[PDB]
Amino acid sequence: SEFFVDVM
Amino acid sequence: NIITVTLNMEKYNFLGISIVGQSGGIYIGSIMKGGAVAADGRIEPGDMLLQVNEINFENMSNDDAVRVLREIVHKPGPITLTVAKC
Amino acid sequence: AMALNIITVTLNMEKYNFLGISIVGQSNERGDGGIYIGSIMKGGAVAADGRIEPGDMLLQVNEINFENMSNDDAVRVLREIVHKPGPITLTVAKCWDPSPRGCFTLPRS
Repeated sequence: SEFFVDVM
Repeated sequence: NIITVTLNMEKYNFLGISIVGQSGGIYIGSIMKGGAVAADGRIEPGDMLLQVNEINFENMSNDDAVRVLREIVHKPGPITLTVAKC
Repeated sequence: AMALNIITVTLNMEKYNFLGISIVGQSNERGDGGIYIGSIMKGGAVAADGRIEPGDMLLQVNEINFENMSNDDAVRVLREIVHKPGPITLTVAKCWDPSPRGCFTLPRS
């Protein structure tokens, strides 16, 4: 599982 | 449940979501107060994002999916998200 | 323990307003592991610099230690940091081995 840091 | 959520993005310039990649697809991590997604209310953490504006994520890496999502949010106009309720 | 390489990268968040990375957590039963770079996306601050690579271990962000930090906290802290305007400094290690125990330990096999 990878957690994208930037909020969309 | 596959749901279609149309955000007119008149009052919000961002979705207010984070994304989680699984090795397969991209999923809602969390929903932020002040974004378009929270204003709609239907999408929940752990839902799977299938398409945005007729663009299917099944054909791309998770990170390419996030790039395309970011690009579509950046473009002025309404957003349609297709999500699978998990 | 020895380091393959340690680099410190200051990101201009004024020229690129988003980081453009994912993070991955590793941990074993024994408390070994950390926070690692997952994907680096073109168009973001990290890709432009070009030096950070997938699998690097995140040691510090601004003045915050990331070497003994839960995944939940790592994600929350990086967002708090990106959220507010201003430069971001990432210190990372290039890892010998991508296993929980392997960043600072030469492979023996």
